[PDB]
Amino acid sequence: MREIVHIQAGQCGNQIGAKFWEVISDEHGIDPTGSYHGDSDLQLERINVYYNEATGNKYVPRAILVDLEPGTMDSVRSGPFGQIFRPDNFVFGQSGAGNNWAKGHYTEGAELVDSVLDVVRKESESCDCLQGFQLTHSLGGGTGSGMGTLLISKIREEYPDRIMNTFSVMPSPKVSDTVVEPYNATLSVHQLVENTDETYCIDNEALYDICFRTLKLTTPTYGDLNHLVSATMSGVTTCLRFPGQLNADLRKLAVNMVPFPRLHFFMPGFAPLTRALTVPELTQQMFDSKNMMAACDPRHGRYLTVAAIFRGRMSMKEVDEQMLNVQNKNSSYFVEWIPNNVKTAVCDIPPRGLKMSATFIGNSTAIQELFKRISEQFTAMFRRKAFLHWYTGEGMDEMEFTEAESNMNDLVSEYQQYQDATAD
Amino acid sequence: MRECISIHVGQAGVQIGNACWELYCLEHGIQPDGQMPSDKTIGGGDDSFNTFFSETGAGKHVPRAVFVDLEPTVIDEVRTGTYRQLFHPEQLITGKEDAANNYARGHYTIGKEIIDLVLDRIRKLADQCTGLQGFLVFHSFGGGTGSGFTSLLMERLSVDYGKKSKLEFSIYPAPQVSTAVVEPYNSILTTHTTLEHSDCAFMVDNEAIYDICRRNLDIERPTYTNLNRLISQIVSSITASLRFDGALNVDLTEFQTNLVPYPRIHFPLATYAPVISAEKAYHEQLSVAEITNACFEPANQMVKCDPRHGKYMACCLLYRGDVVPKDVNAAIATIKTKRSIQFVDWCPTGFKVGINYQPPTVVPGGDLAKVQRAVCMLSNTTAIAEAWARLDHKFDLMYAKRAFVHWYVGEGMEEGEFSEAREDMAALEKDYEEVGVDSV
Amino acid sequence: KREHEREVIQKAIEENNNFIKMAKEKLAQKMESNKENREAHLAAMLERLQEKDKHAEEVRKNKELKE
Ligand SMILES: C=C1C[C@@H]2CC[C@@]34C[C@H]5O[C@H]6[C@@H](O3)[C@H]3O[C@H](CC[C@@H]3O[C@H]6[C@H]5O4)CC(=O)C[C@@H]3[C@@H](OC)[C@@H](C[C@H](O)CN)O[C@H]3C[C@H]3O[C@@H](CC[C@@H]1O2)C[C@@H](C)C3=C
Ligand SMILES: Nc1nc2c(ncn2[C@@H]2O[C@H](COP(=O)(O)OP(=O)(O)OP(=O)(O)O)[C@@H](O)[C@H]2O)c(=O)[nH]1
Ligand SMILES: Nc1nc2c(ncn2[C@@H]2O[C@H](COP(=O)(O)OP(=O)(O)O)[C@@H](O)[C@H]2O)c(=O)[nH]1
Ligand SMILES: [Ca+2]
Ligand SMILES: [Ca+2]
Ligand SMILES: [Mg+2]
Repeated sequence: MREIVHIQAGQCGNQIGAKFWEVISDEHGIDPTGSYHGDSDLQLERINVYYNEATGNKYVPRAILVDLEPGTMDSVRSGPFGQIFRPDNFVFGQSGAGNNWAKGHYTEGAELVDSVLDVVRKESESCDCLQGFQLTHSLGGGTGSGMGTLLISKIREEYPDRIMNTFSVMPSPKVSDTVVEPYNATLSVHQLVENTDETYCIDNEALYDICFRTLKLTTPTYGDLNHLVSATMSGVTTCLRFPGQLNADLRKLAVNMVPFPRLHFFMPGFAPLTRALTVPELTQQMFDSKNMMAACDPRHGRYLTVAAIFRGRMSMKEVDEQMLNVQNKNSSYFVEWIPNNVKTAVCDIPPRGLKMSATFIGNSTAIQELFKRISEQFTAMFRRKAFLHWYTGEGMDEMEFTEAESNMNDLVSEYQQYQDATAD
Repeated sequence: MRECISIHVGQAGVQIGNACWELYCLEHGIQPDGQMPSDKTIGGGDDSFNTFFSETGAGKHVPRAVFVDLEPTVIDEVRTGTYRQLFHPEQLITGKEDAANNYARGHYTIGKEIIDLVLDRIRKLADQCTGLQGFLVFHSFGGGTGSGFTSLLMERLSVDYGKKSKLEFSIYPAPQVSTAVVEPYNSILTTHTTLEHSDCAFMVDNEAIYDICRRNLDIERPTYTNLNRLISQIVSSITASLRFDGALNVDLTEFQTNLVPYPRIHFPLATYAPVISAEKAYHEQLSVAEITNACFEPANQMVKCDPRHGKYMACCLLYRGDVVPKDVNAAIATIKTKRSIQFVDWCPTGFKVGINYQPPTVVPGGDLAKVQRAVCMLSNTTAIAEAWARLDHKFDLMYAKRAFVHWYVGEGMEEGEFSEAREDMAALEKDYEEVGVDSV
Repeated sequence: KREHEREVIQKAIEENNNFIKMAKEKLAQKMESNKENREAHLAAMLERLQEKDKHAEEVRKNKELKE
């Protein structure tokens, strides 16, 4: 078996993290008590990837819940599938982060990190052959952003040759007005660039726009946004969770998706957004900007690599033809110096509710638009040196803020570089 | 004597091995439990099928084979499958973590942890042989294990068995069923490293096999099962001379003498006919002339290339089934005068012909029609180099930007190994150009 | 002619032994270089992470001093 260790930190981290476990548990046919009652043997084929098998035929999620306050993990324990998590894997403090990245990464977070590492170590030592780690967190808040990135560095120090994967929720003024969020995001991206192998950019700006402008629901809730997030997380992990040939593990995925180490921030997509859709319809929609979970127009850049995942009973001949048709009629948007850079997977088992669906994972240079949006908000405050006493008071100086800013600026320019590169 | 040991490396090599050994058992009347009622000599023998099968005192016939993969899931299917009783547990070797489509991991990081064990198991097979002829190695170009671990094994085998012959069956990558963007890297790397250690290599173009399944068998979206069963028929035709005996039979080593004019020029183009569905073979007897003619139809080749635009250095015809030399010679005469067959001036123009009387067999539930006769053409043509050119071009596109190279460097490799491997491929292309030029 | 016959058989033996020898040496040097390189890359990675730990110390140390 090739196990994955799941970590969720902060409010957003535990929120979308719990939804993830609720969703895939249903797909693999396990109830809130950890018991299996499925109808297909395909459900238990690779269930050890995310679940530990305890005696009594119980399946316990290989998951670690973390936060600097007890509140969030209480609602998790009380929520559905709450009792399925291992009690000792609940690690939380009392102080809190208060939307302060410095407190999460240097102060409060540092005092709790060893306790978390102990749990990670217990889980990792029980693995037949550890794959790596996946982290769910936001970049806007203080705990998930600050302590989350700290946990990545610490884990990477004890597991240097394992794959580090994150599901990062990017901040947006349309959803949260905490104001210091652009700071927490930039400081986080500074960390993610150096210490993650692959990061799914879950953009709250994109999530809101989809709920408002597409799903036509005014005053969307976090339940609505997280519904898209859980649908996305289910899709991008399908190849890891079921029998398959393509991108069946984290490292093979990273090798197909990451041509240069720093360029590992992915644009996820999903179709259809919620008669059933045809394959041509699924295909065209998934490559559409309105179906992107990151607020970036792919036609404003070029694809370095792409991973597509179709789910449900459908014609694989139709899929192959349509995927070929998309690349042919849009050749301009795919870099020519990476031949055959679009890979396709097909899983018979559909997600809940849908007859068939498609999930998009793109490494597009157009992702620079997301960082530019953050960078502009960052510089709007930092040029004034505003609100910096939150961080300087924790021991930080202006040096780190500047370096984080320029490093993210470097990342943007590096995307532009390979976007402008040609074969001749 | 004259035993042959087969080594199946990585998923492609393992699954193709499953197909071949199943086909072998049906051809020789060997049951899934390894028993063979027709074999009266118990515990051993000197029969032709003994080149590929050993025997126990309990009358079991066991494949002279080793299966190896850096992960367990593919070989586990063999361990718990229909032919599980056929193999001794130690013939099936697996690790826990695979090469992740990375030559470096297959040859170095992960490979080095299991290479000694693999060599030990191979040694046990070799010790059972009274006159070991050589090795048949099955593997993909694109996979991390197929590329990386194969190269390591071939190098180690040269050390432990000297110049004892090593033949390759190599799966050439195609976009319709590829799983990694870096397969051109892995392909150039393994071809460079292995080139000095292989005496003869049969490349199988997956795209070529894919198209043949769609066109001739009318399979909308061919699976590995479809491809492998076709590949097995071709592999079977190539080894038929070693496993059977007949008055008109010509050994594979015979064709090999003609097929390899220089050490590095050892990549024969295979072509197989007839490939036809049961629905279309019904009421449709395909004569010697017809299947022979099909061998010169480029659409029936194992590798996509145009021999009509190259030069021949050798041409071998491997027939099996109801075939007589009279009809073969008549068919060849017609083809010579109606085909684009140009030989280099430094080789003879005759066709090497071998006939095995036992007709082709098919696996139950298969796609191929059971025919009375079949033929496999092995030609040495300069056009095979086109396959190198296509890979080399994809290699150049990515390497000029150093794309994905950090994955290899991170596992201990250097860029110098990339440029060195690519240079060797350049020289190989030149070699194939020079041998084709007319003599001064 | 007897001597030439001995030289040919000896030459065949030598070139086979030399092929084995060269392949053995080339494989040994490749394995060693690859081992050094990969360990050097791990060492560099860990060292960078060590630098972060040291930096975090200077941050917390800088906090208590400012108080
Ligand atoms: C209020 C509340 C209270 C509660 C806050 C929950 C939360 C989650 C955590 O992330 C952080 C955020 O939320 C932070 O939210 C901020 C305070 C700190 C709080 O601080 C943290 C934490 O608090 C408050 C907001 O940003 C609320 C938004 C603000 O749009 C800018 C307002 C219009 C504005 O008044 C005009 N200028 O419409 C609201 C639009 C959003 O409503 C929410 C529901 C209402 C919202 O649930 C659903 C999302 C999916 C959304 C679409
Ligand atoms: N014809 C055929 N090709 C296959 C088969 N399995 C894999 N391939 C091809 O082999 C290439 C991928 O290499 P694999 O053999 O699957 O990988 P591997 O040797 O197991 O190495 P790693 O998994 O990376 O450790 C792709 O080009 C596939 O199309 C098969 O069963 N039949
Ligand atoms: N999509 C989504 N975003 C969230 C959720 N909870 C918080 N966020 C976002 O996360 C940011 C605040 O981070 P938060 O998790 O509350 O702080 P933390 O507890 O210190 O990690 C805000 O920009 C919110 O928009 C959630 O359940 N779903
Ligand atoms: Ca016998
Ligand atoms: Ca049809
Ligand atoms: Mg494999």
